[PDB]
Amino acid sequence: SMLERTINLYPLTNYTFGTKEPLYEKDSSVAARFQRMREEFDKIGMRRTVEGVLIVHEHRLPHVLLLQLGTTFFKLPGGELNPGEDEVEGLKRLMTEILGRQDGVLQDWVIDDCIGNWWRPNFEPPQYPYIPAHITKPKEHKKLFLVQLQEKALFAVPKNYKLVAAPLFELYDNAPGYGPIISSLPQLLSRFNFIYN
Amino acid sequence: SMLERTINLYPLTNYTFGTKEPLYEKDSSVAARFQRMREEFDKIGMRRTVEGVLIVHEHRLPHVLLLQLGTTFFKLPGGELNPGEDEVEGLKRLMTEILGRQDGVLQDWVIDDCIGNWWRPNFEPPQYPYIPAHITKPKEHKKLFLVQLQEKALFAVPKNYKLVAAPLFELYDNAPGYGPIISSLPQLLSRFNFIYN
Ligand SMILES: COC(=O)CNC(=O)c1cc(C)on1
Ligand SMILES: COC(=O)CNC(=O)c1cc(C)on1
Ligand SMILES: [Zn+2]
Ligand SMILES: [Zn+2]
Ligand SMILES: [Zn+2]
Ligand SMILES: [Zn+2]
Repeated sequence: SMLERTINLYPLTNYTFGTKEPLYEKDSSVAARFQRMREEFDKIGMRRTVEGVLIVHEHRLPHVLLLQLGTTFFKLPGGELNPGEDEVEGLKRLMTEILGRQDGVLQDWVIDDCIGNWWRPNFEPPQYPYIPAHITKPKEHKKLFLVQLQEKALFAVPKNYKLVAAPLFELYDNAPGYGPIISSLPQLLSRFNFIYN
Repeated sequence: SMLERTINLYPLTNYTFGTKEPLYEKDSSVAARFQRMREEFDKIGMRRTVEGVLIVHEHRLPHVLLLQLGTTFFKLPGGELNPGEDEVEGLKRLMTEILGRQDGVLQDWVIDDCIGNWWRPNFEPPQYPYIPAHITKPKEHKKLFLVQLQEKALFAVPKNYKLVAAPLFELYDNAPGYGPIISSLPQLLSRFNFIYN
């Protein structure tokens, strides 16, 4: 009767948000972005992307940690895998690069749950939680994982971003604010048994 | 790197859809429905509901089995738990009542995965994949489970319903056609590794 995965959440006030050098995108525009996606596809095939969902609470309400690029777009911490790179080892690496500490102290990332899969059929924005009818060579595969945090940690946040804590209700049905992946996190996280430490 | 649950899907042509006596709803209208929900709440508290997701394929495309009530509403097989009734034992019972055989041959239901949770804060239609801000006494809790089918089976379908197989793309972003629970099944099923037998 208890088939649900059990997850420890801690207070947002348990975590320290420091700063480090800016981290700039590989692509200076959307047009550059899909161009580099075409070049790499012809050379090494489908892009493989990994993204981590980090969760906290304040006063027993779960929030998702989102990365805000100035006052423009919201992102989940993650990035592109190299060819032959392990998914889980890759997401740990990408999250050490983004939020890992100035003082070189190892973060202990715990990743044991897949929460979703998304596919990009063309060199265009549209993405789906399945492979569409007729598509044999999708251009990107995005994998999402749940990241269990330690009781406390310090995260060094590149100066050009801010780390914000979004409650679920703000995400729910906000595809325009957030896009179709982040706006379905409430549905995707509903199977978990959160403990509010 | 393989953290995904593995699920066996079979061809739709592997299953037989026979018929049995009509099964009528406890409530003859929406108004009757919320009235009986008020009466039962005051007596035994929050309504507890369970619903099963049954999946097949044809030519390697996953479909969800939906129950259609004439040409009106689409439903997942499930129903209301009695007080002190186990969730999993309840969903098996409710699914034997709905699709179990005229000839009294035991179906073998395999249920090992929670796929979601929904909450109804008032005696009204709106439901959310979380408990909203300020709500201490929600009126209904709905639990969704993945039901692994056997290679073949015969299902006896009450004469007043039809069992239809909906592909994911038809569900995706169709809240008006289907409502907010069924229309988010593609996001919810994306974590599984389907084998297409
Ligand atoms: C929309 O987000 C993605 O596609 C994956 N995330 C990143 O690339 C990323 C970049 C930085 C900094 O932190 N995460
Ligand atoms: C929208 O569906 C529900 O609330 C749960 N399902 C049923 O009550 C139900 C009734 C019959 C027949 O098969 N399933
Ligand atoms: Zn508090
Ligand atoms: Zn793929
Ligand atoms: Zn085929
Ligand atoms: Zn509850």
